[PDB]
Amino acid sequence: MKICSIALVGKYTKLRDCYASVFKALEHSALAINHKLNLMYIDSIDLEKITETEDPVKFHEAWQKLCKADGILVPGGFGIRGTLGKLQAISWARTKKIPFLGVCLGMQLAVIEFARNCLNLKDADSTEFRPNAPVPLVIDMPEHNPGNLGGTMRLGIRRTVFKTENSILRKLYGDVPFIEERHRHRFEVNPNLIKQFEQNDLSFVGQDVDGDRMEIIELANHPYFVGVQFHPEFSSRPMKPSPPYLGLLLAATGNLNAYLQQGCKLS
Repeated sequence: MKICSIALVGKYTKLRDCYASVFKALEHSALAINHKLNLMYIDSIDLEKITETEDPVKFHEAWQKLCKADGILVPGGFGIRGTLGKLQAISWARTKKIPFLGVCLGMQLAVIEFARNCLNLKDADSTEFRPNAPVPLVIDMPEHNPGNLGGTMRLGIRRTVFKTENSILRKLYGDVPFIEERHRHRFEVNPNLIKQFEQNDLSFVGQDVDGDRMEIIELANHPYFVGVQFHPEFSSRPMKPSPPYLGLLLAATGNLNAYLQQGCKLS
């Protein structure tokens, strides 16, 4: 088979049990388009300047892996650790037009990266690990559901509704007006800052049922640059690969338009 190389920019330099569902979703997608998956694991701190100084061999190893990648994935995340590295990975994929998928934290970092470098909102940040942030672009937004005391994390299966008929993800999900996926997050794009994005290339193409939380992003003028707040891994299966992962492997291999034109068989 032809090989597809995908960089997973995360916490470790090898397969850990926290990425098992993620690996399985990529493999379903790979098999479904008759490619062998070569998943390169990159510890995101290695891509940072600090590592160039203290361990340049690791630094150049990380960047070589990132630069040979046909597709780049920033999955759901742990903490403040290696955030700058992930932003650099995202910057690379954006500017070099490499197929990109950001999941939960990876969507949020993608929003922040676009804000800093394409909207010139230089200090745009998440309040999660700096609550006194000047531009609070990503913020703590609990649900307040019936039968509970106080706010809670957005958890379990939820409906995401498409805001437009011109979304590549909508196509890949089989042209339905909404989807149901699993959530585990409390930080959201700040609604006070959404107006800033309207004349620019990053669009919010999916939202929760109430319309307060932006859940899917897509970058125009790029072959495939996608972020989702939910974890699409958890609904992937061999005969129905998770569309966002399928779209990444399709785009990484140069086969996306062909799949659209054959009628999205695997949706």
